[PDB]
Amino acid sequence: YNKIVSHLLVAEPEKIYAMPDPTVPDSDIKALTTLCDLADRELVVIIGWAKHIPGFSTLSLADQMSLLQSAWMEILILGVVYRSLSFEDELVYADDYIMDEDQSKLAGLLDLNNAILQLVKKYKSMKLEKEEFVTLKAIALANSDSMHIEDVEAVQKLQDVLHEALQDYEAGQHMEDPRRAGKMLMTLPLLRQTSTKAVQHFYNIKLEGKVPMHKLFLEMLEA
Ligand SMILES: Cc1cc(O)ccc1Cl
Repeated sequence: YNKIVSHLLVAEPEKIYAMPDPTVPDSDIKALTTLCDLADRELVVIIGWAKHIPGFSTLSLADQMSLLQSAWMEILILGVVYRSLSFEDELVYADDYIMDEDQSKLAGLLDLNNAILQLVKKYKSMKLEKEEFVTLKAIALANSDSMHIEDVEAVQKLQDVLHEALQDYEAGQHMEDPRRAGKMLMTLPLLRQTSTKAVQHFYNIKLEGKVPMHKLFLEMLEA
């Protein structure tokens, strides 16, 4: 099938561990510290991953950063969602960090995680495949809607190239539903929405200043 989709598949980064501190008492501050630490490390691999998206590296450093700063959370969320598809009411932030309802409650993330679970539910019924997952991630980056893009035409070209990949993929792989590509595209609004909630919530966590956050995570969160 489509070359871009398969290129994205081989470019998929390895899983990373959350490694929550075994010596620290379980609390909302510990959970949040673990997640922001995990996100910070993921953001690093996400930046290296983006270089593999056709045309992305040709954009100016400025535009590349603009796209990443607008889409970073959507990309992080898609990952959690995909790793959770074969689970029930649980979010696999990492193999060693699976959050259920109670954990979400004590971490003060019940509403955010419930929203991510809404994403998981919809993708489950659509039987989201890994090929579609990786393409959606790339598309989410390209269709980020940054308010500071220098070369609008180039970004639209990137969006177009990736949209075509998904289209070509669905036309060849899912003959039974000539509208599957569109359905995949129609799941983006909920991703954008959930991402916005997460960024807002974690911004308030940054302000309350009771949770340490690393350089890269803070840079994205302060974009
Ligand atoms: C939403 C999210 C996703 C992820 O993969 C790591 C951390 C956080 Cl806070």
